[PDB]
Amino acid sequence: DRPRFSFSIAAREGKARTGTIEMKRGVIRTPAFMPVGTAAGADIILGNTYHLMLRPGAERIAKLGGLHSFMGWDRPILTDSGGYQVMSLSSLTKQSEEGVTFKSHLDGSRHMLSPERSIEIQHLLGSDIVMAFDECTPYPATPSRAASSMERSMRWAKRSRDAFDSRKEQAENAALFGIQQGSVFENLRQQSADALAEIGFDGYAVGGLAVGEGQDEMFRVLDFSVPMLPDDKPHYLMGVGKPDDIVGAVERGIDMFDCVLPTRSGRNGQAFTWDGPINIRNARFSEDLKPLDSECHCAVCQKWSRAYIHHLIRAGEILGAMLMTEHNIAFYQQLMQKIRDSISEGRFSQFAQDFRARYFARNS
Amino acid sequence: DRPRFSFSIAAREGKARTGTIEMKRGVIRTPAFMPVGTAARATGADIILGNTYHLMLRPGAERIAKLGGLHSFMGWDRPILTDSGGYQVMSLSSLTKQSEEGVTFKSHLDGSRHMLSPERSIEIQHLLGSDIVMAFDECTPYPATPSRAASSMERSMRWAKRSRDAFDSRKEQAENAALFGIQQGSVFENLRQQSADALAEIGFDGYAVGGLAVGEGQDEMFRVLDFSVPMLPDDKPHYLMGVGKPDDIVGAVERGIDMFDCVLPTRSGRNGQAFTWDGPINIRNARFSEDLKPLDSECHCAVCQKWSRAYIHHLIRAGEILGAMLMTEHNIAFYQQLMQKIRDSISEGRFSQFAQDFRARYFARNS
Ligand SMILES: CNc1nc2c(CC[C@H]3O[C@H](OC)[C@H](OC)[C@@H](OC)[C@@H]3OC)c3nc(N)[nH]c(=O)c3cc2[nH]1
Ligand SMILES: CNc1nc2c(CC[C@H]3O[C@H](OC)[C@H](OC)[C@@H](OC)[C@@H]3OC)c3nc(N)[nH]c(=O)c3cc2[nH]1
Ligand SMILES: [Zn+2]
Ligand SMILES: [Zn+2]
Repeated sequence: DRPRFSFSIAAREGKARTGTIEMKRGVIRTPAFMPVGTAAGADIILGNTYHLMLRPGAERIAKLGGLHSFMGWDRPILTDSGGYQVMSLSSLTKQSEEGVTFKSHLDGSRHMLSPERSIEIQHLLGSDIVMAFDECTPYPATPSRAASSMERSMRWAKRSRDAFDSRKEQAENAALFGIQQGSVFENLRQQSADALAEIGFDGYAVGGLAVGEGQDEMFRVLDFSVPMLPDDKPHYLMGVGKPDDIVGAVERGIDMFDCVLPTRSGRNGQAFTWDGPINIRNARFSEDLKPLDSECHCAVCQKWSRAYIHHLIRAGEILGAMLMTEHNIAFYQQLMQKIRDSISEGRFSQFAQDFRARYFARNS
Repeated sequence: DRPRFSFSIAAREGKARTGTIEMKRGVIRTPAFMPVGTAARATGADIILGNTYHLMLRPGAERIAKLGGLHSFMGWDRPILTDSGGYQVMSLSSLTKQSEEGVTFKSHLDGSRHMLSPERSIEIQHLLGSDIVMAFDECTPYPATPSRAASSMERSMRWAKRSRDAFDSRKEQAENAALFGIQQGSVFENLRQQSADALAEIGFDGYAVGGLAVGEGQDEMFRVLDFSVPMLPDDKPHYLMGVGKPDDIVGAVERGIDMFDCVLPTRSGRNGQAFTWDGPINIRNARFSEDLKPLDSECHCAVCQKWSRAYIHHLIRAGEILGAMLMTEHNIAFYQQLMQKIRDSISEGRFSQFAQDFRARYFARNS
């Protein structure tokens, strides 16, 4: 009944788009924020493949029914390829054209990542959207280093395509995304996009960003990089990001987002609100009887005041960071919905202006 | 078959004791460290703990009861101890209305309101299916004037009697669980003696030393334990709430403590601190980026058989939450290994030597 992977765009404004990705396990409304999944509202959740590879192991995840039964989640699941850990854990890796081997453990165990093995692991995880095994080029990088890195990733992208297509069950029920690299350099971005389009992918991710370059540099790279990708295919900005990062990226053609800030902020005493992020540990909140956000519809905001959460956190009650995290996750979905609504109305440019004016005034 | 609650002392050295607490759900080897339980062997604990105040608010004591109590909630058939809320009475006092009846918390944005009292606290701990129940007390804030410490301790002692009666009013709880009284009095010796006498007049299966590990410092805490622990019944377990660092545990055992709890193993593991026999290490230090050794060369835990300092250092630097999970899993296991070496050394008559050796190696910091 449902298609394997059908991306439809229902409304546009400037470079921004809103629409749906239809898959066998459900519909993904775009622009989308995709939260990190955990072991047992968003349309799709994510699995940290490298993490699951080590704990409890991809084969064990497979034997217990894949990530859908592992996370109690019957809707789509996207998995990364490991290309980010290829960089972020590079000091523990031996890297070559064949792939990436990690340092042997104290028990003899050894893990390796390659275009073939990464697609095999993501298949074992039962993921619905598979990412090519790439390398997230570190920042900053010389044009020479960015070029060799991107070019290797593109050869890895072709191997990921073949490895995905070599498995009948995976090729007929999942989808494959290519990942554009090239650091901040326009000619290399164009090379990667062309190389990805020559191979063919269901969706196209903009990789190698949100690695310390700053929002101004990131927006500048998206300005020329997103229009290099196929316009009739989803655009996924990996690792992004702050709410204002999300809004500006949507302005530049991104349909899919992921990042760990909702949980990382909630564990560090930071809550996202329509008036900007607040540091709940600040003394101004010690007697603030308002919820974290006066408009938020999440469960936390219907029950918990800033004062209560501020004292929970000051008192060492871990429940306080859990409520902050639960609010931040829900706030992110509320942001994406308002984005989708405003594009559908033809008022996205006005929403982005109003969002920024209120988010940066910080009248919390 | 098994008794409700039987504490046996198998060996002693100075004020230190090792032995067993026997309960219907299993044996607790003492001195014991009791880790925080969550929702579902040399590193294994005999009893785990429930944050009653947390569970009261999420998901609720009644809901925990309907799903089979904390034993099925945490997938744990061995004993479970629950706190009473007396610490949150202090730590969240700015959100409370306190009176002789009990402690009422600030109403929520949904109309909901939570209150704690000696009667309701024992009722909640019963609903949680707890095996060891703590009296509803008040952990007196530090510092405190002698006047404030006195009114606080005396209120807690009246609450302790109400906790006893409320515990005894429920036949199933009274026949299958155990009740601990909590000594207060801040750092003041005369008040500690009043609290002990008052608790022993009432009668409890075990006696906790409350109101410590609240910022007084190890030197002050040891000074209070010097006179406070011998005020308690010698043939009953002694539980030091909130303690603590490994060197706090060793010194407390030297002064007669049989039971410990604290969140430092998880709090340290989430902040990049691992406990080792050479003292704590900050895994984030660059010295560990290529350190091929495990966190600790002697540790028998699962992490130390597989994971090097170098790998965990880079996991944490790379933002991989798995790094903090391994640090945490090692810290929890090291804690049980410390308690075992403590129990072994008392049984051998060598605890005083172990304590000297432990401190010499732990503080030299030759990691
Ligand atoms: C922060 N800036 C950021 N993160 C990039 C991730 C990783 C995304 C990944 O980020 C965490 O893993 C580490 C998340 O795990 C907690 C994953 O969610 C499960 C998430 O995978 C979708 C990239 N992944 C690949 N394969 N390639 C990239 O170029 C790339 C760029 C990123 N920038
Ligand atoms: C840090 N110094 C510390 N913690 C004291 C706790 C609470 C222990 C409690 O500490 C966390 O709750 C807050 C733990 O939850 C995460 C509880 O374990 C589940 C644990 O309950 C046994 C005390 N509790 C009572 N009832 N009375 C006390 O006098 C007392 C003294 C403490 N000192
Ligand atoms: Zn909220
Ligand atoms: Zn270990």
